[PDB]
Order: sequence, then C-alpha cells, then structure tokens
Amino acid sequence: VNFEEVRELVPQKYPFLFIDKVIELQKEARIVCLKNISGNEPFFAGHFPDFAIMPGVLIVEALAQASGILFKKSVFLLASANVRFSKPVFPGDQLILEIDIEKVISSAAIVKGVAKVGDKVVTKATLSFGVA
Amino acid sequence: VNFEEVRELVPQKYPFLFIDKVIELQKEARIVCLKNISGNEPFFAGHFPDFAIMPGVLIVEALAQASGILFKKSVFLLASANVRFSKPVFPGDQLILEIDIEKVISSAAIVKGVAKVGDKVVTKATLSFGVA
Amino acid sequence: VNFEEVRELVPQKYPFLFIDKVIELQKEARIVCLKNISGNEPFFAGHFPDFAIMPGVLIVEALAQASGILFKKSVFLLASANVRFSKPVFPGDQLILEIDIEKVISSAAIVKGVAKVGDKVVTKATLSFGVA
Amino acid sequence: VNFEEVRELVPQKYPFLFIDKVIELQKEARIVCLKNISGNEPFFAGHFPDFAIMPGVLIVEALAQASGILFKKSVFLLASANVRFSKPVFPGDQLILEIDIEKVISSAAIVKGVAKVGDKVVTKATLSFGVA
Amino acid sequence: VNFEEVRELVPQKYPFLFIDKVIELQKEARIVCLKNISGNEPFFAGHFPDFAIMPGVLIVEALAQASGILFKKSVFLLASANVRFSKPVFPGDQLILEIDIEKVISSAAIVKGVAKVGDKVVTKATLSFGVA
Amino acid sequence: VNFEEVRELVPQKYPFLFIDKVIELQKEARIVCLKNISGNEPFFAGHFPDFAIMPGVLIVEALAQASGILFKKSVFLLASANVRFSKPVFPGDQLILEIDIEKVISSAAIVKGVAKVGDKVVTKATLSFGVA
Repeated sequence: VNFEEVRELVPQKYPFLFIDKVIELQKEARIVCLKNISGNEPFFAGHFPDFAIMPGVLIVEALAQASGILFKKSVFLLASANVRFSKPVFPGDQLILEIDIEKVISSAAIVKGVAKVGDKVVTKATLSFGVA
Repeated sequence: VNFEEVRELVPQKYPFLFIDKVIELQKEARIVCLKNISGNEPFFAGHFPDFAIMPGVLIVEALAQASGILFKKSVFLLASANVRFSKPVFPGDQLILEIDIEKVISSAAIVKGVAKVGDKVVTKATLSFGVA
Repeated sequence: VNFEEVRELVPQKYPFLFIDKVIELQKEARIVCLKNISGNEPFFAGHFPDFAIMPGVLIVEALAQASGILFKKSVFLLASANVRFSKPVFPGDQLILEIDIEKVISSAAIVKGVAKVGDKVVTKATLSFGVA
Repeated sequence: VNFEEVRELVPQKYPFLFIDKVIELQKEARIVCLKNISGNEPFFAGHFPDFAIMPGVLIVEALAQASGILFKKSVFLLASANVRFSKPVFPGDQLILEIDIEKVISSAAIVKGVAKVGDKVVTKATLSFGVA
Repeated sequence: VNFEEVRELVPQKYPFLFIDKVIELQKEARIVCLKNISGNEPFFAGHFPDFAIMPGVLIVEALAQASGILFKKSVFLLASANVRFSKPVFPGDQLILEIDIEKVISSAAIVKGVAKVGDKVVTKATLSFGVA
Repeated sequence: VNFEEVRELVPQKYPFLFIDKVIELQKEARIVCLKNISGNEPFFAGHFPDFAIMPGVLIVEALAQASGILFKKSVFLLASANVRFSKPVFPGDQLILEIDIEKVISSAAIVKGVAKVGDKVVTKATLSFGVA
C-alpha cells in the first residue's frame, strides 16, 4: 500500500500523519508499515534544537496509525498505551512498525506494537482502542 | 513560572513545547502546569481535518515536559509510559497537568501524571524517565 | 458554540483563525468569545524571538472575528478600527473578547470591542465593517 | 536598506516580519518601506481559503514595523491605532508603507501612516507607540 | 491573470506555488509571469539562516510553473532543465518569468525561460516537459 | 556522518535541508548521501494536493547539498545545472545521492550527480558551483 492509498485510509493528515507505506498485511492478524524519518519533518526543529531525536510519543502515534490501517482493511481512538522506549530514532532511520492483534471485539481492540530500525527494536507497546 | 522562564527550563521548543505556565511547585514532590489548548496550534490541522481533537500522545508529551520542569527545579528522556486516555480535549480547553513524584534515584524517576480540564480527569499516566 | 461550529461560522482558518469558543450570545446585541493564548501558536516565534507577546493587531483580528460570528448568527471585511492596546497578553492567558453592537445597517456595522484577561481589560476598540 | 539589514533593525522575525526593504529615509521625519505581497506567505492559506486577501491588521503591523525602523535609525510597542482600510491588497501587489512623524517625545511617538499599491492609497492610519 | 485564477490553473499550492500573476500571454507562443519575492516566505528561514537568498532551484520551479500556465491556456511534469544561475535574488525583488515555446508536440514541450529582476536577467534556462 | 554533523556542515536548515546522512566519502573524489523521503515533509502538501510527488528541483537541491558536503570535507552557490528527471520519487522512498567530482579549481567545481531509489536511477545531473 503506497502513500496515496495510506493518505485515504488514515484520517490523520500533515503534519500528523506518520505512515509512509504498508509493507505487509495479514487481515485480522498483523500489519507492517514503514515510516521514513526525515530531518525535514517539522517536529525536529522543536525536539530538540541542539539535537534532533524522534519524540517517543510520535512513535506511539505511528504505531496507533499503523493499527488503524490494519483495522480498516480487516473512528478509532487510542484508549490506552503501555509503552517502553528502548532506543532513540534519528533522521535517516527507516522506522518499521509491526502490529499484532491481541483481541478484537465489536467495541475495542488490543494490539501489541513493535517499532524497529533495521532489526533492532526501538519501541515496544501494548495499545488499546475504542470505537468513537 | 511564566512562559519566558518555561521556555528556558524546557529543552523542547516550538512546535513541540506543550507547557504555557507552572501553576504550583513543591520541589522534590509535585508540580502543576497549565497548557492552553488553541485551535491555532499546528497539529490540529492534521488531527483531524474534519474534527479538531487533541492527540492523546501530545498530552503524554505535555505530562513529560511538566515532569522535566519538576526535575530541573528540584537531559531527561521519557523511558516508559503507561497511560489511559479517558476523555477528549478540544480547542478552548485549559489543560491542567499534575505530576507527583513516585520515586527518584540518581539514574531514573517514576512519576504519576494526571491531566485535567476543569476538575474532570481526561488522562492518567505513570511515566518513567532515564538520564541521558 | 464549540470550535467545530466556530470553524464553520468564521471564514478564516488556520493559521489565521483566532476564536476557540463562543461563551455568550445575545443576537443583534452582544457576543462573548474565548481565545486561548498558547505558546505553541506559530506567530509567537516571530513576535518576538527573545520574548513571546501577543501582537496587538491579532487581538484586533480576534475582535473582528468575534464580531463576524455575532453578525452571522443575527462576506464582512473590517473597514476601520480605532484601538487602544492597554496591557500585554502572554502564552497561558485566556483572552475574553466582548463585542457590543453600536449600529447595524444593511451595508455596514459599527461595534465596540473589549478584550480581557481575567476581568482586566487589555484592549479596547471601536470597529466598523462593510459588506463585500 | 536591504532585507539583511532590515532583519537586524526590526525585532520581529518570520512569520511576523512584514518589511522587505527601506526605500526612503529622512531621519526624525519620514520613512518609505516596501513589502512585497506574495501568495507563498503563510497567512494567505487562512485568510481566506476561497480567496487570498491581505488581512488589514497585518498592513497595520507592517506600518508599525516601518515606524520602528524610522525610530531606530533616528523596545517600541504599538500603543494605539486609528486606521481606515480603504482598498484590498492581493498577492502580486507591492505594498508601499509611508510613515510621517507627527510628534516624538522621550516616552512616546505619534505617526501618520499610509499604505499604497502603485500610487493608490489602500490603508491610512494614525499610530502611537510607547517605550517598553 | 490574477492570483485567484493562477491558483486554479497551477496544480501546485502553498508552500510550493511560485507564481503571483500573469503579466503577458500570447497563446502557443509566450507568457510573462510575476512572482513577488517576500522575506515572509517559509523557504527563506532555511536558505540561509545568516543570509536570505532565493534558492536557484525554486526559480527553476517558478519558470516551470509559468510554462504550465502557458500550456494550459494554449499533468505536465518537468522532464529536463538546463539552467544558468547568473545573479542572486533577494526579498523585495520582483521576479519576472518569461517563457518562450521552442517546440510543442503531443507528448512533450521544450521552452526557453528567462527570469529577470528589473531588466537584468538573473536566471536563464531551457526546460522540457513530458505529459503524465 | 550522521544528521547532527550534517546540520553543521550544510549551511541550509529546515525547511530547506535535504540531506539526512552521509553514507560514503572519498575526499576530493566522491560522496554518497542519503535523504529519506517522508510524507510528513512540508513541501508535499503543495506538490501536489491530489498526489504527493517529490519535486524534481528539490532533488537537484539535495544533489547540490551533497556536493557541498564533499567540498567542505575535502560559501558555495549552485552556478549551473543540467538535469534529467527520469523517474518519480514518493514518500517512503530512500533517495541515494551520488556525487563524482569532474573538475575542481580554486574558483569553481563541476560534478556529476546521480539520484537513486534502490539501484534505479531517478535523476541524473551535471552541476557547477562558484565560490561566493
């Protein structure tokens, strides 16, 4: 799934759309998305002036947006997140977002999310969503 | 503590500085900060086009930035977050960020964070930080 | 009137929409709007680098936009303004915009505008509008 | 006076610096500045989506910034403005800002300002300033 | 052709629309467009911090956009450019873009482009376009 | 060479810095840089609204910035460019910028530039630079 289709599937848009492509999709089970990290993204100017580092909370948003694509291809709001920020992410990194569905019911979903650069895990999370 | 002092204390800057004022400060114990939510903030255009709602992850960042002010007045990176997004936040809301220190050691800190609009709690979190 | 309705009523949009909510409305007579002042608004970076202060001219625009909501609920262009900038406005302030209709005719309107933080008046203005 | 010198003289900066060049300068008396109006300026996206028109309040800010250059070559804050918005200004216009000093004292200054496109006057104003 | 019509004719939009007006049009032959250069355009902050100078590549884009208007009034993508950057362009300059059609076929077009400030040539280019 | 060092070496900055990392460096001979293409870069909103495609002129700027790093490690202004835009570039692409020095003299330099996604060439250029 390329960016033009991602734009349609993800309700977020610039400057808060943090998916570039879908790499792998197993409906009702798992998705793998790609987000390129670029020094020309607007948030880097503020985090931090002396040192550009991807904010951990935006990796969480990227994992949430990847999940939403998985849900739509199988209004969701993030309801909870339990997240470990293991390693920093920098301009020039390719961020791989892997979502596995834990449990989906009519009203909610719980997923496990892993963000990777290369095959080093930089962020791990459990997320839940409520329909709204 | 007014915004000009906040600017100095918080290493983040526009468009990723999410504190306006410090309302209450008890060194080594607790801080209460204020963030005004304005429809003229850049993230609202992308979250969401049809419906401006404050992203939950940016409330987490605001709680993390409030914590950093508490630490500095008593390089911190968010190391973990366990967060419940209870209620939505809108342009025109005044977001109150309350941080209580759970445990501080030389290398890390664990805090409990509550975000409120009025005296309704909209977000509750446990956050941990590592020195870097 | 909440922000989603304000967005529709006010033709301006980001980064030039300076109303968050309507607090009070008496058709054909008076309106009270709220604009949250946030350090994360784009104009603060340029006014001024060393010292964030709300530009007086944007308080005038906010008063003009509040007036337009009053007109619409009872293409307007600001035709004249006679304004006194009494006190400065800062990130973290809640700006209250009070408009009283002086005279409305088919082609024009003259209003008196008061901007307040708390119940201190920070700006007072007489504004006129022409239909266009 | 070219833009690089204007940048230094005017404390405002992007996105709130509304002078490009100084065309004429008579110390203690009069200044003529130029501001190019470009469709690629950020405020046009919001004023208005269907129709790009220069906001009258930003012409007032440009007149105020021209005045400040005159003062500096002979912290000023706009204290009052009495302004008539006669004609609209569009992308592609060259806005000429003419300031004549009415009265300068140690604490304040009163000026008359005229904004022109070609030699048609689009805005006329009396402005006052207080030292701060 | 004024900016509102330019907006419709040129598929690019803010922050990548670099035409303000069409000054002269001879269908199937030549066009002259105007782009005002303003210090309040977003690219100047990054090119360069110490010294605002219009990037040569954006003059090429402006010449390409002028060409597209000529084509439409008589999806085009720039296919090739052979360009000489002779003189620098600054905030406050009025950039005149002159396009002469060399050869148009069903699938492609080759044009000669000249950018001028006053009647000094600042950029000269041969451009080709392919339909897409 | 990582982004923090790139920031220092390249005089351009956000929103006009189009290098993320240096991948390969042979002083006085060749450089290979990486620019991640992200849908969250500000230029995509304007090029084009219906269809995000990297502007060819910004690939030229990226090649020019890669060249400048090569020059500095062995004020440069682009003096000429002769460029072929062969294939389009999209959000999610990793753009590889390869510069080979043709000739360097005290006053000028001529280089050959190739931009690649994967190992498909998307842009080829000859560029010249003059010291300034």
